[PDB]
Amino acid sequence: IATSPYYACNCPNNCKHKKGSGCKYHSGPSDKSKVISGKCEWQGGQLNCIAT
Repeated sequence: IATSPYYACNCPNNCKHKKGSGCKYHSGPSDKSKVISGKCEWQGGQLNCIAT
């Protein structure tokens, strides 16, 4: 599963994804975590994946 929402959408770490681009990320301990769908959105300068 994709890493944190911040890094997945972040440009310096992932410029592939831009605002409006779909994205996913796991939010839980160990493998027990589950991939959460979402969309990349700017938080005033940084790209973060916002799970809908």
